Amino acid sequence: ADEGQARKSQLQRRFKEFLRQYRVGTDRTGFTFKYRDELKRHYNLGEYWIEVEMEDLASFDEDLADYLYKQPAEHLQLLEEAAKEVADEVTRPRPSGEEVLQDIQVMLKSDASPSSIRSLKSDMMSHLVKIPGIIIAASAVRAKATRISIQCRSCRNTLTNIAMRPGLEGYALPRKCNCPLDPYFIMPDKCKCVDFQTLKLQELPDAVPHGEMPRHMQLYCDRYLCDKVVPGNRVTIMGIYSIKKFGVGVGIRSSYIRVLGIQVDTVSPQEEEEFRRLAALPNVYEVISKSIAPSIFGGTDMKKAIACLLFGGSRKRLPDGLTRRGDINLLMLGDPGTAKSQLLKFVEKCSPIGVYTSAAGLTASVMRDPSSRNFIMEGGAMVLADGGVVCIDEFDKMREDDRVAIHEAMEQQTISIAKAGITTTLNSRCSVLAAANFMPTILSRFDMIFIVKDEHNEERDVMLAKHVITLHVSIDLAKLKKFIAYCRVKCGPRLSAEAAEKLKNRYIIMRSGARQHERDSDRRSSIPITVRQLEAIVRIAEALSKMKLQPFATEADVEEALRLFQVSTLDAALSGT
Amino acid sequence: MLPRSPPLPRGNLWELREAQRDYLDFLDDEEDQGIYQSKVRELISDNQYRLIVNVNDLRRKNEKRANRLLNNAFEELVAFQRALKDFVASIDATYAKQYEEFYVGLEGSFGSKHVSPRTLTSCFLSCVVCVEGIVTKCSLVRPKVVRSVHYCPATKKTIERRYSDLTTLVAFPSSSVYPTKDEENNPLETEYGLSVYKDHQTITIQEMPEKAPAGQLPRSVDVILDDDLVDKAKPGDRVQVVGTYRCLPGKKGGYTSGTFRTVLIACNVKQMSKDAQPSFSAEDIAKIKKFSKTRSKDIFDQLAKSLAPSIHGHDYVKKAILCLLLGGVERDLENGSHIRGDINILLIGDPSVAKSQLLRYVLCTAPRAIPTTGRGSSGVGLTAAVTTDQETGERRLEAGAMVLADRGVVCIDEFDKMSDMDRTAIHEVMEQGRVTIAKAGIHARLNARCSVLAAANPVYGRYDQYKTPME
Amino acid sequence: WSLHDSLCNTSYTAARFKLWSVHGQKRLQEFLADMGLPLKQVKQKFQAMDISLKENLREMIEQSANKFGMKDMRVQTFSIHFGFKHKFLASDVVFATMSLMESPEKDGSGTDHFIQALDSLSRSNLDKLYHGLELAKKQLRATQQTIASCLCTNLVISQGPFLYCSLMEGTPDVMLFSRPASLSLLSKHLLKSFVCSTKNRRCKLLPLVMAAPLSMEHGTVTVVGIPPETDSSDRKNFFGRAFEKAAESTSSRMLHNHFDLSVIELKAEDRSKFLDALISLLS
Amino acid sequence: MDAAEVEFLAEKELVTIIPNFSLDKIYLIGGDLGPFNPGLPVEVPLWLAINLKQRQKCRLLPPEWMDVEKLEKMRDHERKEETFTPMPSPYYMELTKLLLNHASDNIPKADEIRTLVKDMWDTRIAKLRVSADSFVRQQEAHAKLDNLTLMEINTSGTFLTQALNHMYKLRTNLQP
Amino acid sequence: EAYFRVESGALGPEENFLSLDDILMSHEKLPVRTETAMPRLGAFFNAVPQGSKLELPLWLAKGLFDNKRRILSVELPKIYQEGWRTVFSADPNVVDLHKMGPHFYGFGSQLLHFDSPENADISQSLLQTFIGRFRRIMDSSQNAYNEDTSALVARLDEMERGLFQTGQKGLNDFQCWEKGQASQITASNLVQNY
Ligand SMILES: [Zn+2]
Repeated sequence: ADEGQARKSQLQRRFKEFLRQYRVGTDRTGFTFKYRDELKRHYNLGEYWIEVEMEDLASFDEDLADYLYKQPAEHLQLLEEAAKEVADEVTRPRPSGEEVLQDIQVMLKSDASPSSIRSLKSDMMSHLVKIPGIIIAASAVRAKATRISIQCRSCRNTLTNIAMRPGLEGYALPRKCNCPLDPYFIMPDKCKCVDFQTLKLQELPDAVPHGEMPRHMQLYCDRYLCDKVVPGNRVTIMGIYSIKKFGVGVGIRSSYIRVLGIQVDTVSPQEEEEFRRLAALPNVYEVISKSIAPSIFGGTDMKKAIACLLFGGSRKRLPDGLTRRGDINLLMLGDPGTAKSQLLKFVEKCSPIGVYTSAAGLTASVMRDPSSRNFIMEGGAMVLADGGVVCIDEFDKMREDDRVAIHEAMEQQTISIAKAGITTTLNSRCSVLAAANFMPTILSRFDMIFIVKDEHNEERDVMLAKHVITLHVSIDLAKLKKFIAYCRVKCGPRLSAEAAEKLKNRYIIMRSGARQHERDSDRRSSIPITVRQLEAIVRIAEALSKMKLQPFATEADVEEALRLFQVSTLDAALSGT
Repeated sequence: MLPRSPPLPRGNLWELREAQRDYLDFLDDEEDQGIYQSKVRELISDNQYRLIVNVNDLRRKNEKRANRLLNNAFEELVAFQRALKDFVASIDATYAKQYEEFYVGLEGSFGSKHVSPRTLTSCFLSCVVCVEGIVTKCSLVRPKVVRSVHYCPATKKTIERRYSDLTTLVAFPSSSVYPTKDEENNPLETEYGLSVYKDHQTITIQEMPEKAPAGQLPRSVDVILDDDLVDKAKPGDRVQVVGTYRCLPGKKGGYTSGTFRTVLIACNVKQMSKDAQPSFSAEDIAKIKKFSKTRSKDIFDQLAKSLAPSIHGHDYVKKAILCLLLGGVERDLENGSHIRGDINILLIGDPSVAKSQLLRYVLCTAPRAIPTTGRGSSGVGLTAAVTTDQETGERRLEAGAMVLADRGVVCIDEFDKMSDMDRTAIHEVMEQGRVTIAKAGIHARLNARCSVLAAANPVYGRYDQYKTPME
Repeated sequence: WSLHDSLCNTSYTAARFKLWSVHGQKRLQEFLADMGLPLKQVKQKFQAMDISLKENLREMIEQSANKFGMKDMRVQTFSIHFGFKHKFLASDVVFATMSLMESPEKDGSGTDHFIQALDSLSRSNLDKLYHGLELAKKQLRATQQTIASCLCTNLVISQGPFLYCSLMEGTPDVMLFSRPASLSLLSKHLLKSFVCSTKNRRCKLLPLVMAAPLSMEHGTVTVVGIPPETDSSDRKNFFGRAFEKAAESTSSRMLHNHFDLSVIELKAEDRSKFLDALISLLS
Repeated sequence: MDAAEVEFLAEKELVTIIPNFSLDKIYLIGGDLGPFNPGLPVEVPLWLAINLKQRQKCRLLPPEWMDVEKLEKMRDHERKEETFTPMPSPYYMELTKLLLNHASDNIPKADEIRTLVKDMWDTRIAKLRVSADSFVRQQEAHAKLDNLTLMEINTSGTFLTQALNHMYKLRTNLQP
Repeated sequence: EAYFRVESGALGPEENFLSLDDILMSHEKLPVRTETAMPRLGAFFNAVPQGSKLELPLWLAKGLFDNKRRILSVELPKIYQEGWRTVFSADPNVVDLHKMGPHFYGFGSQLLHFDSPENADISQSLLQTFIGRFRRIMDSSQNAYNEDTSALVARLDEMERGLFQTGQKGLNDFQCWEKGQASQITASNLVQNY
């Protein structure tokens, strides 16, 4: 008991001489005080956390880095109370507005081989562990009283400054006031609080013994570790495997991992120039459309068009707030021959945001929750894709209701369900790349139709013999994505006066014959031109002239886009008749 | 865009003794320009509890207090509301006793406090904040005692009792024992007429959709309205609450978990969106009475030409849509009959003729317009559907679309992709003007006097100009 | 490394324990169990192992290696400390330098790696040393996966007065040993594993000769020659004369390019024409 | 300026070495030196002591103010006082870097001298950003810096003066 | 290191002639109301009425201005109006002076050559905003090392980025002297091509 504090006052002094003395670098070059400088540079910025490394602590004093592996609970306290006595003799005198010394959350990382969740045997209870995984959930941050103060009820006696223990363990209020039995309540005005989250860590997929569903563990983040990771991340946790103390079997407890170290597994001025010169080089168009479909070959138009959807037009707000689209839609009609699934996978992989779908659905649903017994709202994919791109196959398989809703979503660009207890709106901002295998109106919700075709001549068969081994055997995306990420966000293209009179005279003469086309034959179905398709043409020309960072588009691409469209509309002309 | 003030700053033109004696000096306000002595009187002539203050003024008057008030909101707002009753007794002591206690809202521009429910961390505990966002539920208004008045039929005395809970600015948990025998000799009997209760609600603000990082389920926060701030927010709004932030502890069985629940004790509310236009200038009414007199021949045509300039052609349709936006006159005879006074328009035609455009414009022009489609709308979800509650479990009648839009406009696009069993649910609400529902445990008649603007694609995909208008 | 991945890779306990045959892999298990080293601490990096085990590790290992027939387990070396965490044994600097200079992936002329290895000997460059220790690891884990090939397949031919072997390109990690300098060590460890493996009494005292392909375009291989192995071998090789006289007899195309004589580049077609005359010459 | 020229100005301080080679007086354009008697002290400018140490031709000596006791009193005097207190030499940072890097084995207790020097530095830098914030906060027009060495000045000078010029401009833009 | 661009005089009496910062600064638009007709040039906005609200660059409205307001009068944008002049007093550390820009102190000091009434209240906003945002540029620029500073610099303007790039160039130069690294002789401008 009396030797307890006498040991501590000798550990809190050897943990302080570590931060105050540990250096790096050799004698030839020159040295660097590693942790004083980070304490100062993190305090003056207003961060209050250092990241101690366990190899250093081991190499300085070998005993401490062992205690820290065996009794991490009652020694992290001494470490974090020496970090506060060193951050005092380094930054003082604090200037004017701060003179109270804050508290330093000492995190800690390491370079040691990770265990796994399946290797957490109960002999590892309250020992630093180090496990990898994947975040699967994330609670909302909450408060957690640290330094609490109570008060009696009848005689109004106070007993303040009481300190909670960290982790998930409560506190046992007295019952002996020194007044009725339990006269003590909490004074909400005087209780310091800190944030805390609660994640959920699933084990990596390539370490399940493959007969079942992966197991998971529960974490407990703290002041500065909160809101640091997002469901879907890979991490590497260093925590204190411990047990809940809120006091199937008789003596069973719950268990969590109190996290005290976290990691994550994975623009420049000079990088800007490899975008600049590439946008400026004369044949900037085809260089991309060549390296966006290596496996599948043939008919680069179906790859020419896809180049634009990755960039897109620009979002305009007229004075009326009547905004305009900023995305495009594509249909690849034709037999399912698996030649298109490859392309879907590619465009999804090489996209800033993208989802390939065949669960809850695409658009929002209203489902009767078991718990609430009432209806709740399920925003599907097209609400999660913000500016991204959504790929779809088998356009006749999707649920009737779902297909209706996707029709309306591509129409208005938002989903608004007014049902049992749900009246909300979700902005759908994504790009539809559909593959077909159909009303003249859901078909007209798009603007570009590509159907598949072939021949059988023996020179054509030589082309086929070529294409045989191009698959038998089986500009980079890793920079293509980081190029688009800067191209989309720096160009403001509009049309020049000449493109206007080009398009007017193209579109008027496209209309002018549809009359004599439909007035005689009228084969119960056809497809004429509409102003929506014209606006599609304009937003295609924008995406073309954005490849070049060219703030003003001209006749350089309008005619070739119009011919691309002469392909894309004649396709549906042949299909619909 | 960052809302760093409740008044949109772009186009606004078109011991505890020091605090109490500084607030009073601030509320004098006479000698500089008399800004608040023009407001205390103003509310006394309207019988209000609370007055809204601009902290922007507190800054210019006294910076030290303006900073000490945004960081210790409780001890400062218990001294503000005292030196406000003090200053109202210094005008009319007769009024200063009609009300138990006064209140004081806030408004202005707080520096870093303008936070969202996503940024509201635990460094804002006991600090005035200004949360923005959508209301996504409400609670049932319930009284809550703040004082009792008892009586002794034997001794003919009268004892009182003052109550307080954890939802005050002083926070002492009193017991609601309602004493019946203070001294064992005499019996008591409560007097409800002379006691004092107040209202109490609990709403849930939730982060704006277009401000979420879209990866998660946007965060929320719990507000505790009170004392005639109560019904100031319905589900689906965009509010800017300005209230203290607070943590309220608990204990179930003498052993407390450290985890607390944090709420926002609101003391002002603001609807961000302006959804009304009754604010006209005398110069404006002058212009109006000019224009209405200039030419009586051509004012209708001149009105309709300027209706939707973004559309070419369709002069007739614009004329009729204007007629819609005005409306007729609802005559109700003496015996109790009723004749509708609305116009319902239907537009059919080939694709891409700006139909959806006309609809989306009529939406924004008229106030209280509701949009709806032809597949995202069932026959019952348009008018009224029966459901239950989660707290009480007893049925009620949730209002459909065409009952929210009362005295308004309902815009139905693709009115033809609506099944036959769904149109029929309208024939009562489009002419008779009110919906009648007789379901299992529900028998109601809701008022739905509205007007329908509908757009439908013709059969055969395109209008065959040879068949007939009926086919 | 960890204490486990360094027993499986030192080509002195990977020979005795015969850590290439499942029958004797349990010998390692028993050796670990005889010391009280948990199988979960032995698999973790050595700097993170518990402090209560490592007290007398360097003695409880020398002892429990007498009980297995490994009595030369402690050697005499030196070690250096710079600062707080910098502690090298004089045979870690060597394995790191020796593998910065002979990295497989080539990035220029022959004198581009030499410079990067000369750089990592001064204390102002501890970021290359600390990097040349991840190549030296990758190499040592890709050597016991080749000596495991030529001993679970018996590619050591007893061609008469000397053993003989050869390599195949299809086997993974065989382009790493393409250099004519990083091939001598592979052969000298192969001999040490072999002599311990074989049951004969003749093969245990015959020098080895090895060939592996150098250049596919010129169609040539590289050939070395190492003395007869033993515990007290004088280390006086004798192949610089044999190969010379053999290429002289057959009159084939050879290149004695290096400074040591026992390494030669030979046409892929003159292999047998050379080898038979050499067999007769050594006799 | 820049640290690599403060380091040039700091190599004029005198230190005391013990040569191990014979040489007669040298007449430098900046004085005289010698004679160098093997095994006898002599006082030279730093840029020569360092250059002779690297060529294994001398053996440095710790300056007198570089004692592990007087420094442990300077480190306390600095934290007590509320102004810039006087320092052993106007260039102590560069001395205790160059010396302790190049002659750390001829100086006993180098890795405590080093930590005390760094402790002093980390305080004299904290007093500056308080003396350079009251300046702006109160819009002064003058500030007496007491015992600042050239290095502390040069680590945060080209920002402070450049952010005070932009303030003089904003404060005198209404006169005409 | 030897390319010394001409600096900006946009804070003093009058902008420099050759400074490429002031040239792009003054190009920003400004609202005016015309006092006469504008004959032979009504093509842009032939004649223009008197009493018309137009948007003109700042450089144009330099000579087209007189004391008597002969040709046109000027009214300040809302960023300098009374509205925002209280926002910038609540807490100036919160405003995005890059969207409200990107020349705040540069523009605001040229709107004092229009002898409006409220000048004695603009030259007090600027002074009290720059003083307010100082302890967050003195400390987030001398204490951000080997970090991605592209988020500490996203809400600043050209008069403040020039200082955030002088804090860093003095931090990254002492930290390069401490580590015996500023002794090696290196290529100065050729590594810019590389
Ligand atoms: Zn008591």
